[PDB]
Amino acid sequence: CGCMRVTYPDGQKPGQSDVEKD
Repeated sequence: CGCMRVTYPDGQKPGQSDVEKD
């Protein structure tokens, strides 16, 4: 939550998207 989007180490690096809520 908050106006951020850190993400998890989804494998490592799917384009430098990753999954998270906030």
